[PDB]
Amino acid sequence: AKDPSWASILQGLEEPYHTFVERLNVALDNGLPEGTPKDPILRSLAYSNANKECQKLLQARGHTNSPLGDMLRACQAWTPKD
Amino acid sequence: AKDPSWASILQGLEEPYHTFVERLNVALDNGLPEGTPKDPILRSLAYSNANKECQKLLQARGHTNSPLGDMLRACQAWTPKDKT
Repeated sequence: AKDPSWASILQGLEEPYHTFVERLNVALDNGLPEGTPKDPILRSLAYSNANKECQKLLQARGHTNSPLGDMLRACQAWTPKD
Repeated sequence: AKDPSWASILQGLEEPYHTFVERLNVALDNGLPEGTPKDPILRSLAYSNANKECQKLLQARGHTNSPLGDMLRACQAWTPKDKT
């Protein structure tokens, strides 16, 4: 039983963080079973499967009423090398 | 949009990593809807909800066909500052 496709979505080393989060959001929207809450799974995977540089930025992210927004904001100044 | 309880399971600053992962495993067994694959979500939370010291150890973990085992092994020698 291979893992679902949404479990192997990894941020590219040159991929903008917001693009990765958008891809992951759609994969979970489409692939998580009915009645499974997407939001907390998205937030966890958007950290654990982010690239190494963005994981460091995410560890120091904010603590607001918009927890997904806090993750995007923490990486908003990050620039891929290429 | 109150998150489920399994999503607020956080490794204490003084909590052994294996005990934290077990608490995640139980919370998902009882909280995650029956039929949603637990293992990828357990592995994800075992990083995202881990304490900073164990997150650093996890950064150097291996890359095998046993990804949860890689996480457990990476933190298997970490001991909290207060053992009580």
